[PDB]
Amino acid sequence: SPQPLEQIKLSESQLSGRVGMIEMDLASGRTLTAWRADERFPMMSTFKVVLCGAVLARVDAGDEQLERKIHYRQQDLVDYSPVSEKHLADGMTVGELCAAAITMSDNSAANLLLATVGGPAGLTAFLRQIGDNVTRLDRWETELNEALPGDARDTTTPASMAATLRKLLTSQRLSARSQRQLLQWMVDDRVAGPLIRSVLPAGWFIADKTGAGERGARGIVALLGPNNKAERIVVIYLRDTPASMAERNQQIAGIGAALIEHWQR
Ligand SMILES: OC[C@H]1O[C@H](O[C@H]2[C@H](O)[C@@H](O)[C@H](OCCCCCCC3CCCCC3)O[C@@H]2CO)[C@H](O)[C@@H](O)[C@@H]1O
Repeated sequence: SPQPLEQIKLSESQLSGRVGMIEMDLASGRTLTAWRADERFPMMSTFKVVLCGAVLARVDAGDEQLERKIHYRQQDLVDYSPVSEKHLADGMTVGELCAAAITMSDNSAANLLLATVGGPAGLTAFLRQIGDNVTRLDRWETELNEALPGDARDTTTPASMAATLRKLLTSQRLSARSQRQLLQWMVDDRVAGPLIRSVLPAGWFIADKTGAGERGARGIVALLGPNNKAERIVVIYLRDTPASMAERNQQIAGIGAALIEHWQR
């Protein structure tokens, strides 16, 4: 594979779309690679990580409990609820909803949680509270994935997302237990985690949340690193490309490959 920056460019050329990327040291926030880092990209399902960060903040504040059981109705369910559709009779705890939203990308679980934090406006306010003045959530699942051209709704920038993730996971804004919890949810992703591990060389750590949207929108926020350590935050977003899912997956994997082969920068 070629150098990270050149692979990224090659992906735009082959996809005919915009790629947004950031590679950042998790512990210090040192930025190694930045491409269209300040350009807007739809967050898609990657927003669920920030959503649960806000939930944990409420738990830390004593205004929420991961144990609190939420009961909902079939009428509250939206497209794709693999976990939540199974507990119409017994409900799910707030903690279970975050696990389902992050590890299975359950959409109803995400909406249920979104309500508890004040809807899209409330999560956006939370973002502003932690110093992210760029990221914004405006809609609920699954409308937030529309990815209309030039539409600023439900977007983030690679730079903003990486900084926010690092804040949630390491800045001690969240309690130690909460930071560890958010990390474990990403470690437990069942949607892309196993697949990624199946292609990662031995010794490489992976934690993540992926997303997909209209007009080729695709994305991943992840922790990656050799020697089995979450050394770096890697955020990659794609938009406005007519390419198949398979090819968009391949291009992202290719950027990952360039990182792996040229890790020491
Ligand atoms: O010298 C480095 C390595 O080169 C290969 O590893 C290959 C691997 O066989 C392939 O499957 C992967 O593509 C997959 C890359 C990861 C896909 C997900 C990437 C994500 C994860 C984090 C966010 C960014 C994107 O590339 C690497 C690097 O060439 C060898 O197989 C391995 O023995 C050797 O250690």
